[PDB]
Formats: sequence, structure tokens, C-alpha cells
Amino acid sequence: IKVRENEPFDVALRRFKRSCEKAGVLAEVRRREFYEKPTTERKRAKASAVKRHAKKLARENARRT
Amino acid sequence: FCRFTAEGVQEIDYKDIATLKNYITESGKIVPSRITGTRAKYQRQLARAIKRARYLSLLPYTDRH
Amino acid sequence: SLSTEATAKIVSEFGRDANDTGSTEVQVALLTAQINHLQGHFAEHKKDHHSRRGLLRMVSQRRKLLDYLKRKDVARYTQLIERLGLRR
Amino acid sequence: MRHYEIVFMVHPDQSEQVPGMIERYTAAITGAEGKIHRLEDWGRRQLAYPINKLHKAHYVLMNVEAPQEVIDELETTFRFNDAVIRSMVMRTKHAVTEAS
Amino acid sequence: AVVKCKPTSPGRRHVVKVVNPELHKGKPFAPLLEKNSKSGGRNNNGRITTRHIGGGHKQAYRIVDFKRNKDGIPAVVERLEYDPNRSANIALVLYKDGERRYILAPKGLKAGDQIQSGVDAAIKPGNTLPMRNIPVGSTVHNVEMKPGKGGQLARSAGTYVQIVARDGAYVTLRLRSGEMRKVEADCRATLGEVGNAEHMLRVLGKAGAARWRGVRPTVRGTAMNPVDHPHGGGEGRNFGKHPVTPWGVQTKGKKTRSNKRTDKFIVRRRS
Amino acid sequence: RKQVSDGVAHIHASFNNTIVTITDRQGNALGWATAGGSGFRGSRKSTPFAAQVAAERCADAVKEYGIKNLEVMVKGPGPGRESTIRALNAAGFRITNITDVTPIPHNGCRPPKKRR
RNA sequence: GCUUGAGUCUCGUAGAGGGGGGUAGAAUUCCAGGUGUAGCGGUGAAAUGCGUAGAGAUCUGGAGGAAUACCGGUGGCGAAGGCGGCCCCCUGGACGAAGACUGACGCUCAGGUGCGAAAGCGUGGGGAGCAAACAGGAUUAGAUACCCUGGUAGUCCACGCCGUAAACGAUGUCGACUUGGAGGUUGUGCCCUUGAGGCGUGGCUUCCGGAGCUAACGCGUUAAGUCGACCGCCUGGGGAGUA
Repeated sequence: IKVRENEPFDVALRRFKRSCEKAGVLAEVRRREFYEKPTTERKRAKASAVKRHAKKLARENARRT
Repeated sequence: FCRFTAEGVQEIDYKDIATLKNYITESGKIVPSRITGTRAKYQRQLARAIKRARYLSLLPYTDRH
Repeated sequence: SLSTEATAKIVSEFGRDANDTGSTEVQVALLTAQINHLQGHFAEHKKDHHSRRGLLRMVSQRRKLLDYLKRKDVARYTQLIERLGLRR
Repeated sequence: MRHYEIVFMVHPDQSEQVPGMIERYTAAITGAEGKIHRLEDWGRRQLAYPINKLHKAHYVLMNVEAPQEVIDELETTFRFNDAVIRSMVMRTKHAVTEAS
Repeated sequence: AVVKCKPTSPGRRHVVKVVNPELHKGKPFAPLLEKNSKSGGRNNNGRITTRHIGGGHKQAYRIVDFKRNKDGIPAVVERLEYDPNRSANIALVLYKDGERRYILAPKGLKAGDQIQSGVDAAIKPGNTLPMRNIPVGSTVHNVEMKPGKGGQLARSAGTYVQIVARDGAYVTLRLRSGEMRKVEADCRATLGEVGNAEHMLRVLGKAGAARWRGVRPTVRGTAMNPVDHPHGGGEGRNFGKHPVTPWGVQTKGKKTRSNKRTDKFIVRRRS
Repeated sequence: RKQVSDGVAHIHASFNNTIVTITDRQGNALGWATAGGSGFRGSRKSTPFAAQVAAERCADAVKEYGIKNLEVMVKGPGPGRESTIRALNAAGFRITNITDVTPIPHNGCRPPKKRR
């Protein structure tokens, strides 16, 4: 959001924009109330995250590599 | 990952902004429990303590003030 | 509400002592004292339908206890409805 | 008698009347049989956001125990007073121990 | 409250009564009454100057004290009464020194309740106190225009004026019509809304209920001859004209506000 | 002309257009330039190179003010916002600080429903 | 009579449970003023629209309404519908620990009664944003559509009516029994707080899978397994949830 980068800096590198507000919570609010998909796609976000959690640890096979 | 309010003992007081400012980010937003590692009982106390201290102008709502 | 001060005052008035807390005549008076309390809460607010359901859980529980009492011992029954004031 | 905490802020140029005001409300409660417990007067400190802009208000904590009819006649006094800016009242549970 | 009549006859089919049981059911307080004689719409010259009025039931004038010039005396509200001259009800108010006066009855006022006037008076609904001591935002009624004038604004049933802003020695009032308007900051006002807010719901049922309120029939312009109205005439319901008054001035849009003496005190016009 | 010393560069980047306005410390404007006002009409307006020439064409018309060091206030999403601040370095200014004044509500009024 | 069912009491524990009032901040919009100047807005591309009568951008101040970013979580509460700012007031339920009390007071329930998203209706207000309808511009062979610029009802509040949803874990309610694993959440006891541990024990909950069942898919101790108790319902597709 706000960065100052004391007088010798030579480059901005505003990395708190990808950490706070820049386009994540701003493209989300640019349109589309929905009232319904923050139940639906929040479900599918975590339904795939638990298949990213369980299936990643048990992916240990031979697989010839 | 080493939750500070579950470590010693706590009810999360809203007046001591010294420990309470440790759990806000630079823009005034509350830090999630996946980052800090607080127990979920102490996270619901914390958000009710941030918002009640945001009311009394001890902590800010945002950095645009 | 039925505070601790108000609960103990009705147990001794209807049971053996403060130890006899779960008797049949005691429970009817305790449900009655809270229903008569909640007449003031539902005099206003008129749309508290989630607390109305708790009121009807304890009207109907008082109706089943008094109807147990009328079957179990009629003599103790006719004491209670005149003492507590609920019969046509 | 439920316990309370009362944090009211004060318009800062009228901060001389604050020990006049702390006396003013603790007379109403102790006079109506209500114990005060922690008059942790915080003094003047800096605000996080401007409040009609008015930077740097003056904080007073009370932590009273009082009957509920008195604490409501107290809270309608904080409205009509032009010196009190953003009071708040809170939960009982206890009394506290100066909690700086 | 709001009583709907059963249609036992035509005329009674569409009556809605506004039944207040708290009103007094006796002959009113006789020293504070004097007579009110009907005009008919007629002046010095005798000619009718306001149409569609005349007749009605005889009604005696209740001397209502809008001015509230009894500073710093407790006053117990004795009984609520019916005033036929107003739309609102009136409250018979007994002061502590033994003097009775009528005031307008506000929304929450009951018999036995306490009011008082003056600058010391609390911010309890029913008290009259000047606007430099009334808090900003709060809702008042019986509002004065000039200090000591008596009370002009927001004195009908259900009507209120919300106080918006205080810039120096003027109080910015949002009137009931939606007009922002400045008054003198030393003028009085009585807190709270005016009671009898169900007066709007009375729908009077029949033609005779307006005749005994003094309202005579309104004859339309199109039903007249061209000598009588600037409408009127024609073979079978011809209109073909821009709508006007009976004296030719444009209606339905034409603004007639031209004073220039009081335009300083008006902030926003009515929207 | 007053010879103002330090100014503020309000950068209002949108998806369609980038407007760059240079104000002063008080906050009243001294000159502006858009991506649409530099040519680049239509599809090229929503590009990072169009905000770059909207940055260089805002660096003049404040040459008669002599602004040396400026505080940036970028606002909004879009193709500008990051390539215009590299062009305010290249125009010969000092970057005092950069902020982000994206007017994010706390779940306020309802947004529109569109893009189907 | 008895107490292992059900219930009552005493201490606590969490909770967007419910109603009532108040307040806070960020943003949108509009108005008023200052600066400032030819574009803004929008799109796949444009145009309608706005703007030299000075918009957009920018600053200050004001007025309003509605919703509560972060917290926030196949997390929590409620019978379901559903319920998110903080605060106070009035209330409902669930759970845990130790006892003490009642002594089968229970389960299910046709008819009945109550509650019941959203849209809708009725009366009175409120109207920022959004938005059916409608107007205009586009796209198109056409475009009474998606797309664009606007915009009424409506969403909002109080009080009534309506009684419907893919009102859906498409799975009635209640009870007993039958291998496990990894989590979450809320209590609670033991042990070393001995250093962000070690062990039991309850309630709720998510995922994966054993027997078993199933037409299969799959469910799989909050069963769709093995049983019991009552209830609702089904009997080929349309016609028809229609006359």
C-alpha cells in the first residue's frame, strides 16, 4: 500500500501490493454481487485444497525416474 | 506457529495496544490465524479486540487516515 | 430468566426443601414461573419467533407433567392448579 | 448490580473540567449505591484517525459496578454533553487490575 | 386505534375510524374555551373569498398555549382531550402553582407524565426549550419563527421538524415538506413528534362526512359554462385547454413563490 | 506560476484509461495528461505504453512550475500504475514516496452485475 | 416399587441463535466551493451518453441511504428457512463437570396449529448503489437477447397477507448394535507448568476407507450396514400437478 524506501533506493519494488489489496480484493468487487457463489466457489476452493493436501503426500510411487 | 495467547494465559484485552498491534498488518487489516498461529478461540477474542480498539481510535481502521 | 434467587424460592415453596429440586410439583411451578415471566417479554417484541419456540417447549412440558400428575395422584393434582392458578 | 467499563474520550481544550467530570459521574453512582473500582485516567494521547477532525483527545476509564437504571441515565448524559466524544460501555465478568 | 367498520349500509362500507381510548370523554375545561364562529369563506366585503367551505358542526375554540412562557416550573399532564379545531389532540397541563393550560400532545405523552419549559429543562420528549440548548440532530415540534412569537412550524398531527445544523446564531431546520430553512437560534421548540399520527389513516367513508367538517362540494371546471370557468363549455366533455385556476392563472406547474423578503432564511427549496 | 517546489502525482489508472494529474502539497491541480489525450485511441489506450506517454506529457505543462521531488498516489487497477512511475523517474523527478489510494469499501454499496 | 429412558437443580463454557435501540468507519452517489483543462466514459471494436454553459481528475466541507472489507475458516449457532461491524437491553437452546432430586413422567403422530428464502400483494415511509419493465446505441440475416449508456417497480423500514424453491446431505423422526485413520471445533479430568507437553474423557463436525448393503454410482458408527417403533409417500411414459 504505502512505501517510502529511504532516499537512496534506485527502485520501487512495491511488494506489499501483492500482499494486501492491489488486485485481489479489487477485481473481486468490480462487479457481480452473486450472493450465492461465495458459498459455491468457496466450497470448491477448499474441496480442491484438501485434494491438494491429501493427494500430494501420498503421491510417493516408483514411476521410473 | 507458537500461539502467544495460548502460551501464558489470556483473555485478549482491547486496551493494551502493545500486544494488539502485533496482530495487525501495515495497512490496518487483521492478520489471519494461518499466519500467526493463534488458537481459534483467541482469534475470535482478538478480532473483537481489534474492532473495539478501532472504535476508540487506539488502532486505525486503515492507513488512509 | 429465573435467577438463582428466584429458583430457590419456589423449590422450598413446593417441595421438601432446597434439596428436593426435581419433584413433579416443583417442576410445574418452575415452568409456570418462567412462562408468567415471559408474558412480559412477548407482550412487546411480538416477532421473537426463536424464543417463542422455547416458550412453547415449556408450555407443552408443563402440560405433560400436569397430565402425569392427574394420572399418578389426583389428590396432589387438585392442590396444585388452585395453588398456582391455571384451570378454567 | 452488573459490572461495567466506561471509556469516554474528552474534547481536548475542555480537559481542565475532566477532574470536575470524573467527580461529576462518580457522585451519581456511589450516591445511588454503586461501587467504582478502577478510575484509570489515561490522560491525553494521540488518535489513530481524526474525529471531527479534532486530533489528540483525552481518555478516561472508569470500571464501575452499578445498577442498570443508573448506567442508562449516565449514558444519556454522555450524548447531550458536548464535551464527551465517543464513549463506550462494556461487559461485566469481573473487576480489573489497572491494565495499562 | 384504526377501526374498520362493517358494511351494514352503503356509506358505512368504507369508514375507517381513528379511535383513541385515552382521550377524555367529558365536557372540556371551561375557562380555556371561547367561541369560534364560522365564516363561510366570507370577509369584510361579504363576498366568498375561499370556496368550498361553509356549514359543518359547531365547535368552540380551545385556547391552546403554543407560546410556553412558563419557564422552569414542573407541569403534570392531567388528561388528553379532543380538539376539533386541530388535527392533533391536546393535553390539559396542570402546573405546580395551580394554573392549567392546553398544549399540543406529543407522541409519547400520557396522563400523569411531567413536562416543563425553559432553558434548564431536560431533553425529555414534551419539554420546550430554546434551540441553542437543543442538541443537533434531535427531532422537535411546535417550532417558533421569531423569539416570543409563539410557535408556527410543525404543529399538525404527526408532523415534526428535525434540526440539521447550527452555524452561529441560526439553526438550520429541515421542515416537514423537505425544505431546509434557517430560523433564529433563540427560538423555542418542543421536543418529539406530535401525537395522533393515525389521523392520516381516516378515510371518512361517505359524502356526508365531509359536509359535517365544513367542506362543501367542489364543482369541476369542465362541468361549467365558459363564462364561469376558463375551462368548461363544449359539446360533451371537451377540454382542449391548458389547465388553469378559475381566475386564469396556470396550475399544475406554475410556481407562485415571489416574496424576496424571506428568501434569506431559505436554504433549499422544496424538491 | 508561483514556483512550487514539491508536488503530488495523482495517478488514476483504470482498465480503459490512465489519467495522470500532478497537484501540489495542498492538493489543487497544476496539469494533467491522459492516455487518450496522447493519441492512442481505443484499444491502445488500455496499455502500459500509453500511460508512459501520458506520464511524459504530464511532465511538461509543469515545466513552468519547476517541480523537483514528487509524492506518488496511484489509484485503481489496470495497465498503468507501474509503468507510469518508471516514466516519472525518467522525466527527471525525485520519487519521495509511493502510496496506494485504491478506494476499497468495507462492503458498501452493491456493485454492478455485468460481463456475461 | 426400582433405576440404567426422559426430566429438574447448583457452577461454568463457546456461539453471525432471537428481538429492540444506539453508534462507528471505508466506499459509492449527489450538492456547494477552490484549483485546473480537453477530453471523459465505454467496448472485441465502436456508438448512444457526458463535457468549453467547463466535465473527468484533484482538495475541503456538507447531506443522505444501504451494506458490514480484513478477521473468516467442507469454522460456529438455529427445528428448517436462515443468521456476519462494535455496543447495550430483553430472551431461546445446546454442551461439560461433580453430585442431589422425580420415578417411565417416554417415542412417533392422521386431522390441527405455529414457523417458513426469494419474488409478489396491501397501507404508510425511505430511496445512495444496484436493477426487471422501458427508452436509446450496438452486434446481427433478424436480435422485441446476451454487450453498452440510462432507468421505473423492487430490494430498505414498520405492520399485515402470500405459503412457494434444486425449501437438497434429492436421504422422515426416535432408539439400540457393528472394524478403523487423519482433521477441525468446544468442554473437561489426570500428569511435569516440569519448555509452544504426555494421557483419558464428553458434545458437535469434515474427509478417506473395512465388513455389510446397493442395479451400479456410491453410503460406510452424524449408514444408503444389522434391527425395532410410528408416520408421510410411490405404482409405465405423456395427458397432469392439468381440468
